[PDB]
Amino acid sequence: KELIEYFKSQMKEDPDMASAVAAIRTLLEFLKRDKGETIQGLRANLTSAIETLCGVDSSVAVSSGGELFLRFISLASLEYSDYSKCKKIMIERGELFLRRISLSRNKIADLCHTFIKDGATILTHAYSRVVLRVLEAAVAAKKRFSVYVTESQPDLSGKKMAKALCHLNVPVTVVLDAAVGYIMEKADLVIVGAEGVVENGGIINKIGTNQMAVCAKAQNKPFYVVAESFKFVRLFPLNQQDVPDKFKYHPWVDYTAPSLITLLFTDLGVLTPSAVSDELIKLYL
Amino acid sequence: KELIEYFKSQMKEDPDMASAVAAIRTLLEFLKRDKGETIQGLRANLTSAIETLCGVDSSVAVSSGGELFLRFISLASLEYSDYSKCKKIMIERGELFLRRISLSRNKIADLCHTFIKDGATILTHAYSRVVLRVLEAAVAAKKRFSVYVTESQPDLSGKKMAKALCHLNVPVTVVLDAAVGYIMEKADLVIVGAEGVVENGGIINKIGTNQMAVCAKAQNKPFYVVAESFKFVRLFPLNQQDVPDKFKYHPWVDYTAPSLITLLFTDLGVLTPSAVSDELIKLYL
Amino acid sequence: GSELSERIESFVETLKRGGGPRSSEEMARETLGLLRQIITDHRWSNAGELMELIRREGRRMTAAQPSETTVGNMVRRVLKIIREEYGRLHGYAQLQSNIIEAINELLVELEGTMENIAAQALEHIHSNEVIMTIGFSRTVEAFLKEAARKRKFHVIVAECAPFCQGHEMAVNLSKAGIETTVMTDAAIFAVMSRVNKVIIGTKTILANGALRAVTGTHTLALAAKHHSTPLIVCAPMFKLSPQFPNEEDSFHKFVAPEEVLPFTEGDILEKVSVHCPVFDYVPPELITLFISNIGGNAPSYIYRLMSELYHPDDHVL
Repeated sequence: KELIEYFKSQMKEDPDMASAVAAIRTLLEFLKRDKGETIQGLRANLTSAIETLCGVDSSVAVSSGGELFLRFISLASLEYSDYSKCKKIMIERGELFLRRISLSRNKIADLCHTFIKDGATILTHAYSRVVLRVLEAAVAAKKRFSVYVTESQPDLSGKKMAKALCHLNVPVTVVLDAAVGYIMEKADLVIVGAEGVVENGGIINKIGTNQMAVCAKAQNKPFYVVAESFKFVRLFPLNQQDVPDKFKYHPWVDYTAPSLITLLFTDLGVLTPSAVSDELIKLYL
Repeated sequence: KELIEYFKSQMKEDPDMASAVAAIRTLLEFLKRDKGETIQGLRANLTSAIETLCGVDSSVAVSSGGELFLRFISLASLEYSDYSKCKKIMIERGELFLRRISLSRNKIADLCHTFIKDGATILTHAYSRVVLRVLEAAVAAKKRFSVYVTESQPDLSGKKMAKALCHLNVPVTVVLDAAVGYIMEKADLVIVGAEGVVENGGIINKIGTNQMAVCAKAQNKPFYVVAESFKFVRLFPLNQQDVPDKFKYHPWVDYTAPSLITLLFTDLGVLTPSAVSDELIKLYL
Repeated sequence: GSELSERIESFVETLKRGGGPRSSEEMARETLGLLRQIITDHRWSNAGELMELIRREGRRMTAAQPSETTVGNMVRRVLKIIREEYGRLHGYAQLQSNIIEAINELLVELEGTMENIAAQALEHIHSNEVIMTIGFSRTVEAFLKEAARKRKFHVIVAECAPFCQGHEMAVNLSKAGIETTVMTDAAIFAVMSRVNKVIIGTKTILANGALRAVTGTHTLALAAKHHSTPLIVCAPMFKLSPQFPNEEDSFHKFVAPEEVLPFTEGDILEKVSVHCPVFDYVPPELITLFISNIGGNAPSYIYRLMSELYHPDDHVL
């Protein structure tokens, strides 16, 4: 399996690199290495590629990025009638789309860090590069604030987030993961990074998020959720079992109601949670 | 310091024994060993005893039991004018009060386990003998239910609770402490053991409780709190810092709003949370 | 020429000194007339040069008064109209008359806004109804004074403490006979137990569905959310702004504290700190429905009107 080897080579060469962009690069490399002049023959190969990428990596962003890439392949196949020019069209359009995606995080940082007040308190969850990029743009914009990061028990990455913030020389504190309701009254805003956004406006994240969301609901705190556009999922989980069980495995994913979410911070801008369904219905899976 | 030595000898000889009853036994032994014919001379000695018991043990139930014992000493001093008969009156009344207190847990079990349905799901917090006594009376009353116990990260005692329930041969599962909002929709009732009850109806417990309480509020689940009568505290914490800081030391105590609590299960019976203030105002500290 | 800069500076210090004119639809007509005078009195080869020009004078006009967003969003709407015409002509010399006729279409759209809200006003009022409003706005009083032509109901106009402008709304609605009740601003939750729905106006709709309005209406929105009564925001589409709430803390407009605490209070005015914010912030979760001239919209739909009327490249202006 050269696809999983190329995916692990793209994901392990950079620790600042997400899993979804590595999966999209692996899918583009597999489409460039396919050279099969068939629409359904390429669609079945892409579906087996996303099957391998979901059997290997249990992340939601990998399958999300593969579904967006499959919708992009379907749009490029429905646009051009002949396949010979359509192969080069898919290659150039996918390379330009990956170039647009690789600059997305900086766009989130300059368009997101404007909201954070000076002299305030930030409550944040486990390790991701997006909230570090937003916070380093905030401290590059000459802002001072106190940071409380969840320890995030199943893999101690919030302590790694705190180490990365102490190397940034900012006041950060590892707070107990059973104490997100203890420090909610002092946290005037709760900004969190997500790994997958479902259609109605809710999010798919790490297990300690949703309870914090209802701590943001009873205590009236603005629960800000930060995520890019390739994490948009065409699913509707109703209850906590209604997420797909292959992404769970002690649960690993909690569904957060869209009423508990104040704003989203995507590449389209600062959006209401109802905007994700707009993008997902003009995208049509 | 013979008082702390007697307290540790009473608390370490029985693992089924609480800290508050050991503190009341230590206070009764110190009152029997005082032999000082003075009202204020005994009150200052008792206050220094509770000062030592609060400097040694940072539990809220120890200081609560000492304040109830001090109010009992004040009532017995205000009742009898002469101190010579009042010393034996205090000794006999304290021995009879300790005999009444030592049978309290069984009373909680037979008067509390009636509420738990058959074929239901229990959500429970960290290790205490009271919820084990209630659950063993429930399985002695021929009831079957599935138990989800919080792992309770700062001292892994919920796993010890689960081991004590697997030795009882009941279906119990260690659930992630960041997943108390994940399994709230399947938990039709949430029964929890507390270590201290403040005056309005709220409780003082271990740090992972209060967030679960608001998970019981947004998801309409009946949040049952189980505690005896010697855990009644004459305090009013408004915010999470308004608890006394000597009982905190990563926080260890969360204050739970009385609106998030459905019922209490004390030695007076199944009570509304407004009953604790009634008992605390006819007790008068 | 020179007369253009005369009129521009007169508009700038008119916005700087006070409210000139009084209501907002005349101000939007003045802004569109000033913008058509700017595009008819200049010379350009590319549309981007006029775009940079309009961005500079929009920066100047919003630096005159940062609290009033109508001039800024009108400049941004004219910028998106120019961008749409350049995009539809790019895929050259006929651009200027196209922007002129587009500004004329926007003027015909803008003059018939309040009467379109009045035409769709009958779809929200039933017989023997208790209505509570705040402040003073000619859209809401026109709404109620023509909705009382076929229905009979009750309007409770609550005054606002900095400038009791609801007395004018009360004496304007009482001439139409809608059984107007006049109250203070402190009895809202005292009367929220009987108010069936809340029909208010606003000053500026934000990008996330939130709104700034006359002060004390966030309390009214909280009480109406507590009592679960629907909120009707009768607002036009020139009060729609892409400015986010948390942006350089320039939200509230503070005025002189004489109307709160007079100058004849004594020597105690030295050791006191009196603030008078005339505007207030309402989040979109405390709002049920917006009523614009094109119909009723959700607070979960303000982003679509934002992307349909404004461009994300012009948010900095």
